[PDB]
Amino acid sequence: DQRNEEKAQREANKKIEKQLQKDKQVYRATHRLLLLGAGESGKNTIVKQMSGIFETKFQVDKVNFHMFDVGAQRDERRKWIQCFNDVTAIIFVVASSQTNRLQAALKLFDSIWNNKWLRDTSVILFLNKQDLLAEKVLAKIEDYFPEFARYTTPEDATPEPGEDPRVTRAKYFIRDEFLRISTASGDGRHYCYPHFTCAVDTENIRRVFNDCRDIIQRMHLRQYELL
Amino acid sequence: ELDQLRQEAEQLKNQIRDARKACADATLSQITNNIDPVGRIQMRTRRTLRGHLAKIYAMHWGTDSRLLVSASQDGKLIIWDSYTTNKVHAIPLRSSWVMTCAYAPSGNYVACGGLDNICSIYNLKTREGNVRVSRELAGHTGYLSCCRFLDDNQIVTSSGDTTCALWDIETGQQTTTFTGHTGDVMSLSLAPDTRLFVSGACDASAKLWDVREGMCRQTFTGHESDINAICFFPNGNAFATGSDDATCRLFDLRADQELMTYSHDNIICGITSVSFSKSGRLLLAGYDDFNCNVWDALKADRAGVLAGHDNRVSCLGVTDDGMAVATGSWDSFLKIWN
Amino acid sequence: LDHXRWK
Amino acid sequence: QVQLQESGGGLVQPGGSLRLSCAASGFTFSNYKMNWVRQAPGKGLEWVSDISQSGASISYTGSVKGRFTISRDNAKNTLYLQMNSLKPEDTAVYYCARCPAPFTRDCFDVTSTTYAYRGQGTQVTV
Amino acid sequence: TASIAQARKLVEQLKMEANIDRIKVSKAAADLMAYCEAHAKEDPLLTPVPASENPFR
Amino acid sequence: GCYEQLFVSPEVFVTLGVISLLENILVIVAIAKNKNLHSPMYFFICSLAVADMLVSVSNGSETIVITLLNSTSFTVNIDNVIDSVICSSLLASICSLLSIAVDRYFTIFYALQYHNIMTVKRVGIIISCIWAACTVSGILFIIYSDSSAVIICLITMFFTMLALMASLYVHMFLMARLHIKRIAVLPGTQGANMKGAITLTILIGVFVVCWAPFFLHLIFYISCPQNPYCVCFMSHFNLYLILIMCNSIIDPLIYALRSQELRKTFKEIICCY
Ligand SMILES: [Ca+2]
Repeated sequence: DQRNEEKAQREANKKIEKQLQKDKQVYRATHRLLLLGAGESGKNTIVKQMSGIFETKFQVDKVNFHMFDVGAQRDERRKWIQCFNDVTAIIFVVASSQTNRLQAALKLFDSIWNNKWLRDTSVILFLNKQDLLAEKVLAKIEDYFPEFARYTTPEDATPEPGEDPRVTRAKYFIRDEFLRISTASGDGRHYCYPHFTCAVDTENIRRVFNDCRDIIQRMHLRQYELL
Repeated sequence: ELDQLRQEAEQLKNQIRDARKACADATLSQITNNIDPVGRIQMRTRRTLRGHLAKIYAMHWGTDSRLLVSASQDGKLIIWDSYTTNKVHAIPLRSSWVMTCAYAPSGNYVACGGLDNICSIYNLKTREGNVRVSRELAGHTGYLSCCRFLDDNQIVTSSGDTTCALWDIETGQQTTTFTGHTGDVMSLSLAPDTRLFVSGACDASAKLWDVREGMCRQTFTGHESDINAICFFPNGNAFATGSDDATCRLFDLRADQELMTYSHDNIICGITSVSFSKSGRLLLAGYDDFNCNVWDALKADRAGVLAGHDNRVSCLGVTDDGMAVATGSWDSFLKIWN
Repeated sequence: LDHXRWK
Repeated sequence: QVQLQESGGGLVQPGGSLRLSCAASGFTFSNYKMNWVRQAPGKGLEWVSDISQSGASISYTGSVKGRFTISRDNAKNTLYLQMNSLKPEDTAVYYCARCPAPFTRDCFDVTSTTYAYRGQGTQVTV
Repeated sequence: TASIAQARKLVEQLKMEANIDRIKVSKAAADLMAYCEAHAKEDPLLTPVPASENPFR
Repeated sequence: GCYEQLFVSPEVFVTLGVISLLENILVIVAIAKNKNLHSPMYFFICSLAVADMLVSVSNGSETIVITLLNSTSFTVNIDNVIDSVICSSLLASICSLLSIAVDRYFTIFYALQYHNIMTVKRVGIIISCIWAACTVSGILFIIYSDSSAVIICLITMFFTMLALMASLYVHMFLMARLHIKRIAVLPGTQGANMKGAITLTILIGVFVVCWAPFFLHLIFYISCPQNPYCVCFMSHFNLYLILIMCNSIIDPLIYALRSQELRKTFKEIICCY
């Protein structure tokens, strides 16, 4: 007579497993992104132009993206950072330019990049407030980053028309400061995709999309021994 | 005044250190050397539970030693029947970033939460047969790291804002706040008589709290880094902690001193979870090497290992009766040993 | 018979 | 219980120098990265120097390159800081901090909120 | 010197912890050992419990 | 000695058959027993392993049957059946390699949509349709084996699928090279260019070397049957079958054994058995 209870449990699994399979399809097709940034970062504009945690969903060319913004959490990142260790990418937004906010951002980038749990997570890096850097420089870097005094514009630099060569050098200097960290520690498992964006720019929505694509493509190319 | 208050604090700390040294006539290792070892322990996996997609952060055994609740990063809780491996429930969550869960001692409610700073309490036994959220507890400003059930109307939580709290579930209000930690609180453990509880934190310390008074009764130190797991001894007069320094330590609540250190030259990974067997003789801990070591709690010798995971072990627990040990890891599988 | 066909 | 106690502070005239120290207890010193951080009288904590467990790799903030040096002695559990050619801009409370975990290279130790492995600091007035 | 407010609470907590009638370590250790020995035969993870009793197989 | 047909020791056929049998069995067991290895790519690898097992078993069986009959109505039905099994299995092997190449092309060129395209339902449908079409074509190609239409259709299918496989892998290589060019241009910086070239060399060279001589044989079997040189070339039919079975033995090492999970599963299975 106990078989009636056993049969009932089998029925429950059938209902549950089918639903789990449906959910699995939704889970694997959704791209999760973690959004981090500097205290002065224009994160609110990063979200607008696209409790303890906030969620934003996007559909870009029929592709579903899920971006999580860290809410009112404590400034100690070393424990919840481990949880975001399987996102498609980490988006790190740093404002260029009162403490040496850039050094703090470099120190955070460094720690995030060399974290044992984040070794396979790529980072999309946005450098914001380009007009504040441009005005500050043309109106100082050597007092914070002495090696800038010997920095020259990369031969493959492609600045926009109208930019002051001193500003283009400052932008590439900062970019290279982040890239040296990424290159020195990376072992081909993850990459940094730095970008020079404006405080207000809707094109940022496609920059993330295209970067996510390249991240996945190189992942598979690594798997197939082609890259 | 600040320098004099600091000096007074240092004087009290020195008095406490001398008060503890005065009782240190012998270590535990000088008493249990005359006790035969447990020998080699060879546990084997009996059942594997599949269904989660994302890394599993929490698992908790119910009081009947037959049901399990587990939570993954997908935004799902699964209730399992450890005997028949069949699922009972699959509860969707409001958000996927769940870090802790707990099974009520009555089997009526399931609690969970995480980065949303909200502890959600689900009623598993409803007239419609559908699982519904009965309460959402909010007040905590940091992430929710651990939840424990005292009774159907009382829950103990801890969060990343360095404060623990006792909540009245039916009214939804916070009734007691436990302060004094400076780092995140990582794990809670309740006394067998649920009058006292201990809280470990990212301060390399743990505190013995009086549930009824709201007072912190004892502070224990000894670890070199952040404490990740804590677990009360079956008797109730000692607790074991694990930290990021790859050491596990046993503390005695009656002598306010560290009693035993569990370590090995080849272990340089932290201890994700700590649990005791029914008799208290075996101490089990999960590591970052995708395994679990079983230690002789009275000797600090290794008794055996539990290997069968390919990613970080995230949780470990033992049934109330003692028939089985279950673990979970970032591989999205749960395993039961025997 | 044979090996395969079209041999 | 772990402690960090800074020493070697004081007041000096512009162009002078100090040698700061830091005594550590309660942990294996040789397994942790050590840092110097400063608290400006009107500004939030700023990272100054980062020395690896072995002392093989030393990083400095750009504003102190060629003026400040750091070292550690693992047989004494002592961290030092040589502060040369000091200017009024270097007035701050200095703290010696420890990375939260052994055998790693990722650190989050300049948090505004009370950090568990930070000393009391020494005032360096110039 | 506003931070004295937090330091004072620490001092009060330390006083409360100073006034504890601490037990001798050797007695508590003997009690934990005796507890472990009294229930050793009852612990399924130490005792080689027969397969016919073990409900997991 | 071109006029005489090259005779290959049966032992060689039975040895290659047994060894490749054990290897493809280990592949299918490792996939069935490791829940993590349930993505579409591993279902396609499983299908390939099955087709290779069928090629090796069918040729070993035909070899043993011929040897036993020679040492000692039924012959026609036996020969008629074994050949339909062999033809169907060879078509399944070629189709399985094409499905793997297509699968990979999809992932590299549809990284964000891939999971909305290669759903398990569709993978099962594709594999079942491929196997049904290969079985039916093998049966029709053996029942009407005495017709130029069958040989023509076999060489057409081979060379169409060879061109498709080579095109897909060349395109993926070019994309990888573009990524290499962008990765290398950084301020902080064999090689990827060599690893990629070697991967293409092995993947295409093994396929062409182990298959193409058989279809060249069929090409001569229509074009120049009586020519003095083509007869000499056709005398090696019994070697072209060995090259094909050698693809059944080799292919698991360039697909199934490149994944770390399948390697781990193999080593655990091997130590257990
Ligand atoms: Ca034949």
